[PDB]
Amino acid sequence: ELPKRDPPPGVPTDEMLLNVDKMHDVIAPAKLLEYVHIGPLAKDKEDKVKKRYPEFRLVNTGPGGLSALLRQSYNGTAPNCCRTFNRTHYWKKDGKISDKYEEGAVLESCWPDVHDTGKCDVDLFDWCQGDTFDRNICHQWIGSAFNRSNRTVEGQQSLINLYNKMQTLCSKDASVPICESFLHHLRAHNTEDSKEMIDYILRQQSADFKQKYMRCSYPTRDKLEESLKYAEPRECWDPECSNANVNFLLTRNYNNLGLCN
Amino acid sequence: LNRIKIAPGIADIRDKYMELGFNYPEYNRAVKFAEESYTYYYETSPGEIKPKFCLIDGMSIDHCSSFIVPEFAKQYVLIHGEPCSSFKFRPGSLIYYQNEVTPEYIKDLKHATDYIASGQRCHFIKKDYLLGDSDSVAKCCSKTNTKHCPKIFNNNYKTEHCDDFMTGFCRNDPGNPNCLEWLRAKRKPAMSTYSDICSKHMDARYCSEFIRIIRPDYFTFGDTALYVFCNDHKGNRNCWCANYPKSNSGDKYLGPRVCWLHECTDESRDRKWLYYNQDVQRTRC
Repeated sequence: ELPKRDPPPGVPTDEMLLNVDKMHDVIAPAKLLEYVHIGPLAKDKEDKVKKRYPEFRLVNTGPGGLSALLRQSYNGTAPNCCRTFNRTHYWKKDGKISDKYEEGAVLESCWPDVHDTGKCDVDLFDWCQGDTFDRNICHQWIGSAFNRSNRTVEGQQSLINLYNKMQTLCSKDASVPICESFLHHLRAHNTEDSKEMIDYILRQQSADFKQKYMRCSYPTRDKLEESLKYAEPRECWDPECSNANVNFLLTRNYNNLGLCN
Repeated sequence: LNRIKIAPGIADIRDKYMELGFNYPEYNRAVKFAEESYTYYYETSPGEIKPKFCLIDGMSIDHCSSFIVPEFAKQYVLIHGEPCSSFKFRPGSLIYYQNEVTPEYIKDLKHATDYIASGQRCHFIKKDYLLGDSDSVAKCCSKTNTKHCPKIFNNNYKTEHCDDFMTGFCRNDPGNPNCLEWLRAKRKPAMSTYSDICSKHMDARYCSEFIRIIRPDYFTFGDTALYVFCNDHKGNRNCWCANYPKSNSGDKYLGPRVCWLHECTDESRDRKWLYYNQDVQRTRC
C-alpha cells in the first residue's frame, strides 16, 4: 500500500567522526571564544569532559549530540606559569602537576604571553629575591621585561612599575644577584637614562659595598694621583679594575675600560 | 487510507505532491514534499547549505551529510534547524506547509496516524577543518602534511597554536627549517626551548642561527645558554672568551674587557661564543 522510500544511505563528515577522548592536543591550544568542535557526545559523558576541561564551557552545537568546547578562562597559576617560559599548560591530578597528559587529570592553561603582560612581576620579584632564585629563569625575566618597551600599554606600565620597584630595592643592596642582572640589562640598554640610573643606584650603595665591590670606581688617593701622571686611563692599568666586576663599575669607569689597546 | 499516489511537481524535480483519499473523507489531501536534493559541491546560501531533507527525531546524523560531496564537506558543521514534518513510511521527506496543507491538519493526522514523523531540517554552516587527533596536529604544525588543516594550525606560526607540538618536535630536530621559522616568531616558549638546546649543543650551526635571531632584542636567552654551556664544558676551546680559566677569574674578559684578549678580538666572526654585552664592545673597538 504505502509507497515506501528508505532514506539515501548516510555518509558522515569529519565532525561527526570526531572523538574528544583523542583531542587533548586539539583542545588545549584553543583560545578564548574559539569554538572547538568535538563530535557527538553522549549525555553520560558530559561530566567527564567538563571535569577535564574546567576552563571551557560545554556547548551543544547540533543534533545527535554534536558539541563543542568554548574556552572561558585561563586558570593556570603564577607559581606554575610564571616560573618558566617552557610551558603554556599543565595537567593536574591528585595534587600533582604533570607536563604530560594523563587520564583523570584536569587541564590548567597559562595566560598567553603572560610575562609581557607583567602579571608575573609580583611572583618573580619574590621568588627570584631569595634562595628561590633560578639564575636562568630570573635573568630571562629581566631581559624580557625590557622588551615590553615596544609592545602594549599594559606591558609598558609593567615595565615602568617594575623599574620603579627595582630602583628602590637595589639602592639598598645592589649585590643581590637579582639587582646584578638589573644593572647588567640597564647597561645593555645603553642610553643616557640607563647610565645615570646605574650611577644613581651605584652611588647609594653601602659602606661595605663600595670597598668590597667598587674599588675601581673609588680608588685610594695614592692610586688616584698616579693616574694623573699617565695619559693612559687609570683603568687600563689599575689592578683594581682588571679584576673588577663590570656590573658595579660607574659609567665613566665602564666606558674607560674599553679604550685600552 | 486509500488511493495513495505520487503526483509530479510543476517545477522542482525534488519537489513532488502526495495525493491521498481517506476512510474519513474530510482528511483528503494533496501534500507538497521534496526529497533528495542532489549532492552538493557548493552552498545553498551565504556560508550555509541546507539539504532538502527533514531529519526526524532519532534519525542518524550522517543522513543529512549524504547530500554533500565529501571533500567539500570537511569544512562544514551541522547545527540545529527549524521544525519540519515527514512521512514516517518515507522518512526524510520534507513536507511543505502550503494552503490547505496546514499545521493543524498535520498535528491532527499524527494524532490519528503513524504515517507522520517530525524533526529538524538539515542546516550546515561553514567553519574550517575539524582536526580531531594528535597525529593530525603533528602533521599540520610540522608541515609534513598541510592539506586538510585549519588556519589556526597553518599560518606559518603567526598565532601560537602550534607551540605545544613544536616545543617537543624541535627539541628532537633543532635543525629542522620549520623549527627555525617557528623560532623566528620570537615567542617565549620557542626562545626558551632553544636556550635549553643550545645550553647543551651550542656548537651546532642551529645554535649559531639561534643566536642570530634572538639578538638584538631577546639576547638574554642566548647569554643564559652560553653561561651554562661553558659551565658544563670547561675543556672546550671556544669557551675561554666567556669563561677564561684562571681560577680567580672567568669574568676577566667580560664586557669592556673583551677587547683585551687577541683571540676574542674578532678572529672568526662567531658571535655565539661571546656574550651580548661582550660582542657589542668588540665592534665598538
